[PDB]
Amino acid sequence: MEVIELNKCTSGQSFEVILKPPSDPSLEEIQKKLEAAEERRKYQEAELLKHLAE
Amino acid sequence: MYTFVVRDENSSVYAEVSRLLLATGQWKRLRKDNPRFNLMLGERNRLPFGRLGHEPGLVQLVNYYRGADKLCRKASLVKLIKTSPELSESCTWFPESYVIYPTDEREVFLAAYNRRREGREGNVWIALISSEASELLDFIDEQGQVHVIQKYLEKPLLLEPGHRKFDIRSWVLVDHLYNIYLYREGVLRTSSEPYNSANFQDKTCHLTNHCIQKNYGRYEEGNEMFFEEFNQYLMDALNTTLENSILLQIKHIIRSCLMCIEPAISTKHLHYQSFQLFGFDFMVDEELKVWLIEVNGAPACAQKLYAELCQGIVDVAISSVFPLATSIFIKLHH
Amino acid sequence: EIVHIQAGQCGNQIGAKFWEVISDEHGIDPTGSYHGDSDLQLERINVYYNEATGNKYVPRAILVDLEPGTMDSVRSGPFGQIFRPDNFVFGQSGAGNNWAKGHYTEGAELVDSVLDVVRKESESCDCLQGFQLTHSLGGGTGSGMGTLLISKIREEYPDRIMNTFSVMPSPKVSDTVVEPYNATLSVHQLVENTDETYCIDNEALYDICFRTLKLTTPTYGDLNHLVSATMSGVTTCLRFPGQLNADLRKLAVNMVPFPRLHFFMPGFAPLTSRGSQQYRALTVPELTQQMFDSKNMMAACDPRHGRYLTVAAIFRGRMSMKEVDEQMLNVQNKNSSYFVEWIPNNVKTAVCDIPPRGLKMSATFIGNSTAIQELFKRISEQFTAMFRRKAFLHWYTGEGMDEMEFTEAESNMNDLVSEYQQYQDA
Amino acid sequence: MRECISIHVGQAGVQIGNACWELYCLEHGIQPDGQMPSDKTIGGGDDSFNTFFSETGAGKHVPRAVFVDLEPTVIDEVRTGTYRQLFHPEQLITGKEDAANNYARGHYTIGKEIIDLVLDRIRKLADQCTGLQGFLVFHSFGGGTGSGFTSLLMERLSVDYGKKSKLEFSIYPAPQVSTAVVEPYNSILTTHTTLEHSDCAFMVDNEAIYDICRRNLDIERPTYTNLNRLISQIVSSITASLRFDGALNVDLTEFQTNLVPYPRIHFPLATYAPVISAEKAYHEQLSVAEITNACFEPANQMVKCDPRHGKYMACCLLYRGDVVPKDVNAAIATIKTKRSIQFVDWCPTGFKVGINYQPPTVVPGGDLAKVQRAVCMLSNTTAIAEAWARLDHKFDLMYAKRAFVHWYVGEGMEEGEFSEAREDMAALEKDYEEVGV
Ligand SMILES: Nc1nc2c(ncn2[C@@H]2O[C@H](COP(=O)(O)OP(=O)(O)OP(=O)(O)O)[C@@H](O)[C@H]2O)c(=O)[nH]1
Ligand SMILES: Nc1ncnc2c1ncn2[C@@H]1O[C@H](COP(=O)(O)OP(=O)(O)CP(=O)(O)O)[C@@H](O)[C@H]1O
Ligand SMILES: COc1cc(-c2nccc3[nH]c(-c4cccc5[nH]ccc45)nc23)cc(OC)c1OC
Ligand SMILES: Nc1nc2c(ncn2[C@@H]2O[C@H](COP(=O)(O)OP(=O)(O)O)[C@@H](O)[C@H]2O)c(=O)[nH]1
Ligand SMILES: [Ca+2]
Ligand SMILES: [Mg+2]
Ligand SMILES: [Mg+2]
Repeated sequence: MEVIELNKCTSGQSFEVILKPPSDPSLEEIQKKLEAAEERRKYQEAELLKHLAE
Repeated sequence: MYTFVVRDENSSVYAEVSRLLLATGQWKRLRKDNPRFNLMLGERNRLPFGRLGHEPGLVQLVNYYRGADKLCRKASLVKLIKTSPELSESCTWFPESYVIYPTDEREVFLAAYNRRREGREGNVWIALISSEASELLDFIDEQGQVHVIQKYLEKPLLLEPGHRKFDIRSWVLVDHLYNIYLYREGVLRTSSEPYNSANFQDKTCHLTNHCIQKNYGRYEEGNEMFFEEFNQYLMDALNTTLENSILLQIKHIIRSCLMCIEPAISTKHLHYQSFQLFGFDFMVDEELKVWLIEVNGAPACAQKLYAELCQGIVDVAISSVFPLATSIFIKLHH
Repeated sequence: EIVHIQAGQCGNQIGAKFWEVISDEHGIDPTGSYHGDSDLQLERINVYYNEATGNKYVPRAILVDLEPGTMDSVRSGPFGQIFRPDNFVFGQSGAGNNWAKGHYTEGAELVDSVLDVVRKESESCDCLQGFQLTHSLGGGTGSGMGTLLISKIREEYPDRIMNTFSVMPSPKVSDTVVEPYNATLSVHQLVENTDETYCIDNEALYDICFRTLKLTTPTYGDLNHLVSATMSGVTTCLRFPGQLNADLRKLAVNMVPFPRLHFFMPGFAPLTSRGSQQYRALTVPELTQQMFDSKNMMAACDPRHGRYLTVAAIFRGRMSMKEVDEQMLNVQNKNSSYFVEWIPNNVKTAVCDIPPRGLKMSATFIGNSTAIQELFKRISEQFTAMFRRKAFLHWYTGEGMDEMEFTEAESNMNDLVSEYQQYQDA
Repeated sequence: MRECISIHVGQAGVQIGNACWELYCLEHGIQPDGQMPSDKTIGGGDDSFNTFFSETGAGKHVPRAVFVDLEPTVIDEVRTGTYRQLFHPEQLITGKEDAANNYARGHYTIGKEIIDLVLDRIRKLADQCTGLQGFLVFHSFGGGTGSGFTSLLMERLSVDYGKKSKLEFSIYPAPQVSTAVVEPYNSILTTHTTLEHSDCAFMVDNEAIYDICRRNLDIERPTYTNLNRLISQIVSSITASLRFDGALNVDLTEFQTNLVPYPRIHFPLATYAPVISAEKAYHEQLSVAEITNACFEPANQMVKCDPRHGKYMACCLLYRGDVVPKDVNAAIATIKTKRSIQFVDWCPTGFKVGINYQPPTVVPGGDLAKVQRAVCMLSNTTAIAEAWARLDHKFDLMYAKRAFVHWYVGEGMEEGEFSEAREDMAALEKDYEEVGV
C-alpha cells in the first residue's frame, strides 16, 4: 500500500512498495593444495612406471 | 505399460490400490528408489516433493497434495480457520478452539472461559476431557507434544435404543484438476454404551474411535452403522433424511475447507501432479447441526468399502491421468 | 588425432575393412585423393588421416604382423596403396597361434620397430588424444604381441587413451584348441592396460550370420562385414561433427564407472548380409527396438541376464531427433530393471546426418552391461577344461613361460567376473 | 562510475557470453566493429554503459570481458565470428585439451598450468578501471572447466581482489541437454569450493529453459543457441541497472544488500515474462497485471520449484518497456490476495521495483518476438533448495557405490573432498530448512 523512496529519470524510474512490516584462504594455502594434488599424481604415475618396470 | 512405486507399507488403502493396479496388467511396480515412475504412492513423513516432475518423457502423479497438512493437523487446522477471510472466526460449523503450548493464545482462551463464567452455563472442553481449566493446562504442560483445546459438544445427537454418542466419517477424493469427489458411503463410528451427562472421565461413552472401542458390537456389526441404516433411523425416529438434516452441511464444510487452501496446494500448472484421499470427521448435535472435528491426510477406510473406494480412486484419480485400452462419487461443485 | 594399429591376421583384416569403409564415407579413393561432395566429410578428417604432398590423405595406421603373408594381402587388396609404406612393420617366422611367441620371444624382436613408427606418427600429431588397436585374442601375434605393444605404449604415453577392438574366440569359428589360453592371457592384459575394449565375439558374429542373416556357412568376410559396420558406427562421433562435442577421453569417463569394468558390448541395426541392399528403410522405433535386442549384439551375451551400467547410442541418417529421444526414453522406462538405478542419466544418444554406405537409417549400440561376464565365464570354462590337465601347455613352457602365469591370468579373469556380478545385484 | 569485468569459463560460459555481448551491443547501439555512433565523447567517458565497455582512441567500444576455455574449438568461433573485431585477442584465452567432464582435471591438473595466465589477463583489464567494483562469472556446474577452473579462479580472485564483489551466472545441469553422467559430482564439488567466494548467484536450470523454449516458443528440439538467447534476456534484465541510468541495483554491492541478507543463502530465483514466439501469427499484447502475475507461475521460472512452499527474504521486480508505477502497485495488490506469498518474520513483506522505459531488445531473425513490456522478478526464496535436494540425491546414488570416483582421484584429488563437499551441501539444505518453516 505505501510507496516510498521513488526516484525518476529519462531512462526509467524505481521505487519500493512495502505491504507489511517485519516482527578466505591465502595464496600460500591455495598453492599448497594444488601442489599436494600434483604430488599425488606423480606418486601414482611412479607406481604405474614401477609396475611396468617389473 | 505405466510404472508405479510404493513407499508407505502401513497404508491400508494404497496396499489395495497397488494390488488392483497390478491385476489390470497395464501397470508394473518398480523398486522403492527407482526415480523412473509414472505414479508415486508415497510416504507419510518427509515426502520428497522437490524430486517429482523432473524426469524427461514421464508424466508424474503423486497421491498426496503438498501443503495439505495445514488442514490435516490439529494446531494448523485451528490456525487456518481463524486467520483465513473465507472461513473466519464467524465460522459456525467449527467448535470454538484454541492453540495451547507446553511450558500460544492462553490470554484469549481464558477470556472466553471467564465469559462462560458470567452466566455460568455449561463449560466442558477437550484436548482428554475435563471441566476445570487448571486441570486441563497441567495435563498439557507436562506432556511435550502440542495439542489444541476445543469446545466440547455437551449435547450430541443420541441414537436409540442405546442413548449412544457417534461421529460421521466421510471420504473425499481430490483429483489433479481439483474436482472434489465425496464418496456416497460414509460411516457412523458409534459408542456402544450410554452417554454420561454428569461425569466426564468415563472413557468408552465419550470417545468413539475405530480402535479404542475394542459392548464391542452390540447394536450393529463392529461399531459401524452405514448410510442406508442411518437414513432409515432418521426417517423413522426424526421424520427427516440424512441428505437434508446432515449431508448438505457436510458437503458445505468439505467444499469450504478445500476451496480455502486450493491456491496453496493446487497442481494445475505444475511440473508434477497431485491427488489425495482425505478423511473428514464430523459430529452431529441434538438440533441436527454438523460440526467439523478433524481432517485426516492418511485416512483408514472401513472394511466393507475397500473394494468399491479403491476402484474409484483408480477410476478418476489415476486412470484419468493414465488411460487404459455408474459413478460412486458425488462431485461438490465450485 | 588417433593413431590406429592393426596386429596379426584378424587385426589386419578387420583393420583393412575399417579403412575401406570410413574412406568411402569421407570420399577418399584408393590413391588417397579426396573426391567427395561435402565439407562435412573433411571437417574432422585430421582424426584418422595425415595430410600429405598434393593434398592427399594418408591413414594414421600402423600395420603389424610376424607373418609377411597377411600384410602382402592388405597391400595388394583394394585400398592397399593408401597406407604409408614405412608403416608396414613385419617379421618372417610367424607366431604359430602362440601367445608366448607374440608376447615374450618372436614379438620382442620386432616391437621396438613398431614403436619407432608409432613415435613418428605421434610427433606429427597436433594433439594426440589416443590409440586404437584391432586384433584377435585367440592367435599369437594380435593377442601376444598386440598386448605387448599396448603395455609399451602405456609406458611411453601413460596419460593417453588406449582403445581396442578385440575379437574373442569361439569353437564355432576356431583355428586352434589353444585359443582359450591365448584369450585368457590377453584379457589379463586388457583389464590392466586399456581404457576401452570393444568385445567383438566371433560366436555372436557367427550366430548373426547363421540365424538372422540366413548364411548357412559364413566366411571370415561375412563376419568382417558386421565388424566394419560396427566399427564405422562407434567411430562416427569422432569422425563427424555433432552437438555433443565427442572425445575418446570423455567417452571413457562417462562409460567406465570402475576402472576394470571397461569391456563394452557393441550392437548394430539393421543387420545386413554383404552386397545385397535392403530396400525398406527402418522406422525409429524399429532401430531402437533392434539395437537393444540380443540378436543384434556383437558379444554373445543376453543383456537380460545382467544390467546396463552405462549406454551410448549413435543414430545415423535424416530422422526426427525428437522421435529418437522419445523412443530411447521409452526403452529405458519400459525396461528400467535392466539399467542400474544408481547411475542417473546413464544412456546418452547422439545423431549424425550422414548415413553409412548401403543404409539410409542406422543405429550403433555401445553397452557396458554386467552380462559381459558371460563372455569371460565362457572363455574361463574352456581354459579350465584344458588347464586342469596342463594340456597343450608345452607350446608355452617351451617359450619360457611358467604355469604360475596361467594361474594368475585365470585368477584375474575370475575376479573380473565376480566384480561384474557385484554390480549386477547392487 | 564503477567498472564491472565479465568472466566466461567453459563452453556454457563462453557461448552464453556471446549471446549476452551480442545483445548488449544491440541495446546500446554498438556495431560488430565496436563503433557506437550515438557516443559523442570519443575515446573516453564515464557513462552508465562504460561500466561494461572501455574505449580506444579510434572510437571502438571493447567489452570488459575475458573468455577462458581449456579447449580452443568454442572460443575459436568467437575469434572468427561476427563479433571478431569487438574483442582483442588477449581477452580470448584457450588451452590445449579440455577437462573432460572432470572437476578435478579442470581444478587441479589443467587448472594449475593456466591460472596465472588468466589472472594476468584479468589484471590487464583491472588496470584500465578507475574504480573496479567486481566480477560477473559465467559458467556451467556440469562441465570440467566450468566447475573446476571456475572454483580455482574464484579462490584466487578473493586473494587478489578481496574488496571487490563476485556475482555468478551458473548453468545447473539437466539430463535433457547433458554432456556428462558425472555432472552431479562436478556441481556439488564446485558449489562447495565457490560458496564463500561468491556474493550472489543466479542459477539457470537447463530443464527450465528447455521447456520454456518448447512450450512458449514452439521449438520441438531446442539448440544451445535457442537456450542462450533466452538466457541472455534474463541476464540483460539483471545487468540493465549497471549499464543504464537508474536508482535500483546501481552497483554490484546493491545486489547483496537487496537480495542477499543471509550470506550463504545467496541464490535468488529469477522468473521472466513474457516469452512469445517470433512467428506467432496473431499475438495479443500482455499487460502489466498479466506479466507480473506470470512471475508467480513456476512454468516461467529459471528453476522449476514451488515458491508457495517456502518463504521469501527479498523480491525485486525489474520491468522493461511501457510500465508505470500506478499499474505495478495495482497488479501487486491483486496478486497478494490470490497467491501464497509468505515472507520470513524478520523481513518486510515488500517489493523493490525498477522500471526502464526502453522495451526489451531482440536479436534480428531470433525466436523471441518484440513486446511492449516485459518483467524479470528476482526473488530470494527457500523453494530453490529443491534444486539442491534433487542434485544432492543424484550425488548420493552414485557416490554410495563410489561410481566414477577413480577418475577424480586419478587427477590428484582425495576421496575425502567428495564427502567434505557433500556435508557442506547437507548444511546448506539445513540452512534453507530453518529459514522457511
Ligand atoms: N545453457 C547452456 N548450457 C550449456 C551450453 N553448453 C554446455 N552447456 C551445459 O553445460 C554442461 C556441460 O558443461 P560445458 O560448459 O559444456 O563444459 P566445459 O566447462 O567446457 O568443461 P569441459 O569440456 O569438461 O572441460 C551441460 O549441463 C550442458 O547442458 C550452452 O551453450 N548453453
Ligand atoms: N469438540 C468435540 N466434541 C465432541 N466430541 C469430540 C470433540 N473432539 C473430539 N471428540 C471425540 O473424540 C473422538 C476422537 O477425537 P479426534 O477425532 O480428535 O482424534 P482421532 O484424530 O484420534 C480420531 P480420527 O483420526 O479417526 O478422526 C471422536 O470420536 C469424537 O467423538
Ligand atoms: C568417442 O565418441 C563418442 C563420444 C560420446 C561422448 N562424448 C562426450 C561426452 C559424452 N558423454 C557421454 C555419455 C555416455 C554415456 C552416458 C552418458 N550420460 C551423459 C552423458 C553420457 N558420451 C559422450 C558419445 C558417443 O556415443 C554417442 C561416442 O561415440 C562412441
Ligand atoms: N572376425 C574375424 N576373426 C578372425 C579373422 N581371422 C582370424 N580370426 C580369429 O582370430 C583367431 C586367430 O587369430 P589370428 O589373428 O589368425 O592369429 P595372429 O595373426 O597370430 O594374431 C581365431 O579365433 C579366429 O577365429 C577374421 O578375419 N575375422
Ligand atoms: Ca564515451
Ligand atoms: Mg590364423
Ligand atoms: Mg569443454
